[PDB]
Amino acid sequence: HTSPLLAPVRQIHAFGDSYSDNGESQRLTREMLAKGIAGAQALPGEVYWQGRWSNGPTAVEVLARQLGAQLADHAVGGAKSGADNYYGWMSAYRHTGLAGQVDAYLATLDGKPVDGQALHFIFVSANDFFEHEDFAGEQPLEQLAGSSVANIRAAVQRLGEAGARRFLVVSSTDLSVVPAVVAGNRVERAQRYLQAVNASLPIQLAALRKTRGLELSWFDHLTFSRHLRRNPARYGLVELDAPCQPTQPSVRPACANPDQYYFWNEWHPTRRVHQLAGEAMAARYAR
Repeated sequence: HTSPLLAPVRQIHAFGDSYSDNGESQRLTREMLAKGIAGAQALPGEVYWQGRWSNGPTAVEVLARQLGAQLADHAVGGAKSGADNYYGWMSAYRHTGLAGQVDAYLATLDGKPVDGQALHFIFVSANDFFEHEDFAGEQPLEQLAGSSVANIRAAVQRLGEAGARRFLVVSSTDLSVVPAVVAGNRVERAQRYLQAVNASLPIQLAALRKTRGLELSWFDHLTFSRHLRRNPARYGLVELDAPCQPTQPSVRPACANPDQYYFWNEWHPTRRVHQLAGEAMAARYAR
């Protein structure tokens, strides 16, 4: 039996990575390129929609539309759960991980209080795994998951400390079906990492939610994706594995039917999947 819906949302503050970014990686990398920052690249690149790492709006953008909320989207493509980004060259200019996004949000309030009615949306951790795998990180995966969880819990604690009361935290996505992970033969490692984060994080958030009198919703993206991918025709999906828009090793022409694809590129879902995700995330809240 379902419980009562949560109260309406009129403002979202979103923190996260490429699964939420609505233009910040693009703005920031243009700034970095203008400044001559070593190793900078234009992100996300040419084969993307309006600076999103997809062919359309991210899930949190759809969530805000569903709930009738304004969105302040602080997410940066590549963001890790801690201070920095998958893109290490960014750290000389700005700390764009979740912790850095929280710092910049709290430092730009301009003498106003945190809005205790705003929903603080957190969606991060994938880059902790991708960085570890791509650059031979030292930690065993279980320790890496522990650090991801700690970092996320610390972000909620810091936002709560400053006055935030309402949160929606998204689980790890199903990294084990990401095309880049399949191509890297890293399915089992992704499974182990995502299971560890998803078992521990909601336990930690429920303790903090009770301690600090927060409203904190947990969104299980893994259950969500598993349901989509077991019953794709129900949702009008045909292709679950191939990217619509290949980019590795090089850019190739896009599929003609992107709304029938799960993945846009080798990491990121299509606008169609983002739409279903945002609708699913809106399900706990009254309009």
